[PDB]
Amino acid sequence: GARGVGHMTSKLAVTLFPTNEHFFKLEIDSLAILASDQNPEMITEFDSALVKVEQAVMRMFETIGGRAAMH
Amino acid sequence: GARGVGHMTSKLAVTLFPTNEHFFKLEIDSLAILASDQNPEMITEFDSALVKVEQAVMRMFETIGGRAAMH
Amino acid sequence: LAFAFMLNTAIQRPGERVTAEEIRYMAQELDAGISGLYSILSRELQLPLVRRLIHILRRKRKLPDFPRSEVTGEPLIKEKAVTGIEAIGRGDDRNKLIDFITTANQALGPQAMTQFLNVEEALRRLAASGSIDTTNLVKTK
Amino acid sequence: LAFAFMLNTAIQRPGERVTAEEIRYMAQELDAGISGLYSILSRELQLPLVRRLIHILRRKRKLPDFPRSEVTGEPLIKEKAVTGIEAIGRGDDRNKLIDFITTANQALGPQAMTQFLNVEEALRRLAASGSIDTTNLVKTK
Repeated sequence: GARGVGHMTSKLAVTLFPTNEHFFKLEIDSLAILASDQNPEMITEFDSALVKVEQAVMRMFETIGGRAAMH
Repeated sequence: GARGVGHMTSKLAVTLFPTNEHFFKLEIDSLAILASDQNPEMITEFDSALVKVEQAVMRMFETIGGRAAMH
Repeated sequence: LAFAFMLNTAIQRPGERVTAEEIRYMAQELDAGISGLYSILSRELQLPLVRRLIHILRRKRKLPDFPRSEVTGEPLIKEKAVTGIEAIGRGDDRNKLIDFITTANQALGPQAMTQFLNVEEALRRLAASGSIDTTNLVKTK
Repeated sequence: LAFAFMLNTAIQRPGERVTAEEIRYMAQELDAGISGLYSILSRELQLPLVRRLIHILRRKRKLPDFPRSEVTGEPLIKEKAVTGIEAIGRGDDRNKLIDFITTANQALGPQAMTQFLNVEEALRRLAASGSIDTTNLVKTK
C-alpha cells in the first residue's frame, strides 16, 4: 500500500504539472479575429504578448512554491 | 538497516545538492519588467549580473563547508 | 494489487527478453489505466487555479487588463489544460510539423521554396518566441 | 525491506538479461518512491537557507542591495528549488532547446537564418554566461 501510494502520487504530480512544458495554453480566440475582421499581420505581436504572459504566469506560480503544495 | 540508512543518506545528499548544476535559481521577475515597461535590451546585462550573484552565493556556501553539515 | 496500483514491478515478465515496442505497448496500457483520474483532475484543479492566478495577477496591476469581445464581452484569450500523453507529445506535434515540412522539401527540393510551404525564416521571431527579444544578430529591416 | 529502502540489489533479477530501457524504468520507479520526501525537504530546507545566506552576504556589504518593486515593494528577483529529475535534466532542457534549433535548421536550411529563430551568435555573452568576461578574442563593436 505505501509503495503504491508513493509511486502513484509521484507519477501523478510529475504528469499533471510537467517541469519542462507549460501545463496550460493561452490561445487567442481566432473566432474573435474573424468577427472583428482583424488583420492577420498583427498575430505575430499577439503571439509574442501571449507567450510573455504565459511565462510570467508560470514564473509567478513557481515563486509561491506550488509544486510541494500540489504534491 | 545500516546499509539502507547509509545508501539513502548518500543518495539524498547527492541529489538534493548537485555538485555540477546549480541547486537554486535567482530569477529576474519579468512581471516587474512588464510593470515598469522595461527595455528588453537590458535583460542581457541583468542576466549577467544575476549569474555573477548566483556563483558568488554558491562559492560563499562552499567556503563554509556546507556539504558535510548537510550530510 | 500491483497491476491495479500501476507499479512497474508487475510489468516485467520472467524468463525471456522483452522488446522495446512491447515495453511501449504496456506503458501505453499503464497511461490508459488512470485516464479518468487525469481527466477529472484536469477539469477540476488546473483550470480554476490558473484563472484565480491570472485574476490575482491582474488585480496587482502588474499586467494590463485583457481585451474583451465587442459582440459578447468574453475575453479574447482563453485557456486549455494539457495532461499525460498530450504533454509528453507536444514535442511530437512540433516534430510532426517539422517532419511534414522536411518531407515536402525532400519531395520538391531546391525548387520547393516558391509557392506552397513556407521555409519559415529562422532568425527573428522564434527568438522572441519562448520569450527573449529580437534584434541582436538581426540586421533590422 | 530492500525494496522499501530503495537499495540497488532489488532491481537485479537473476535468470536472464535486462534491457537498458528496463533499467531506466526501474530507476524512474526508485526516484519516484521518495517524491514526498524530496518535496518537503525542498520546501523546508533549501529556500530559508539561501535566503539567510543572501541576507548575510548583503549585510557584509560584499554586494549592493537588491532593487525593490515600485508597485508592491517585493524584491525584483526571487528564488527557486530544483530537486531530482529536474536537476538531472536541466541539461535535458538545454538539449531540447538545441534540438529544436537543429531540427528547425534541418527543415529550413541556411535560408532559415533570416527571420524566426536566432542563430544565437556564440562569442560574447554566453562567454559572460557562467562567469568569465567578454572581449579577449572579441573584436568589439
